[PDB]
Amino acid sequence: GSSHHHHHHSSGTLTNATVPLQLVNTTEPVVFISLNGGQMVPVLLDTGSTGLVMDSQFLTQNFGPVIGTGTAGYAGGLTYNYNTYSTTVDFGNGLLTLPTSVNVVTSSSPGTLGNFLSRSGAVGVLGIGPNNGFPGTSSIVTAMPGLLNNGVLIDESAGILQFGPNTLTGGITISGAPISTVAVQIDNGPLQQAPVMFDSGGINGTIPSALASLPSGGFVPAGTTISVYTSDGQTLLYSYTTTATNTPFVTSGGVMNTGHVPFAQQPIYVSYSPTIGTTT
Ligand SMILES: [Zn+2]
Repeated sequence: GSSHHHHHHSSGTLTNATVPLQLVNTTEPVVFISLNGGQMVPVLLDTGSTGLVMDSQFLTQNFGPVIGTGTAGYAGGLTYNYNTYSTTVDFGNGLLTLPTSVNVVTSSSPGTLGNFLSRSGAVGVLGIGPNNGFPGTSSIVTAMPGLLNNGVLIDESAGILQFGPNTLTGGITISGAPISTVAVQIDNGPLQQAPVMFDSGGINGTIPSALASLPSGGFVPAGTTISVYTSDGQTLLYSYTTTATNTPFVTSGGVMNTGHVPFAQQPIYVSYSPTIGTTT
């Protein structure tokens, strides 16, 4: 499923409601939440995963009894054990969820989840990816009241997250899963059908060797134009030109990861309607 292909490559009666979204170190979208009425804490907005996972420091917090236990991986870089709890999540202005499943890391390697998230300074991952047909695992947004649960508009350059039905027309909409089939074009080459993950935590992104016609293990050369269209090739989702400090890493296999680029460019709506698609 999506989580198997999710990698963060390091280069180094309300219908709607908005909250601040802080961009940290250009690429990291951070929002603040309170768990069970606790202190506001930063979490990383990650469209590439589904699930709220908190650093082990949260074991000191009162989330009630452990309701479940497990082991998982995050973003291809951290292996961890976790406890599951049922607790409320508040985004402020009493925008409060029903109690819902929240995981807390009990041990991890290499290092802690907070250390792994050091680029953002976040202490948890707010995985808001849609996850159709996997009823066990859902974005915490689905536990918001009334129409607030329909989806979230992420607008990094405006500094905002808006819960509820989309209030903008066209734009990019993520639905079904964080991976969808689109068409990808490098420079003025052919449009190629490809699975792509729109991953707001993916930094400067990755592109597979076969798709890019480049050897794996280094970055795409600066001055390379990348354009991503709907699968039919008729509508441009986004385009940019790589730079020496903003360029995807070339992987052997796997799927292309957009990283922050499309989010920095455009408001992107994540829909939780039953339905992986991306439309423009
Ligand atoms: Zn991610």
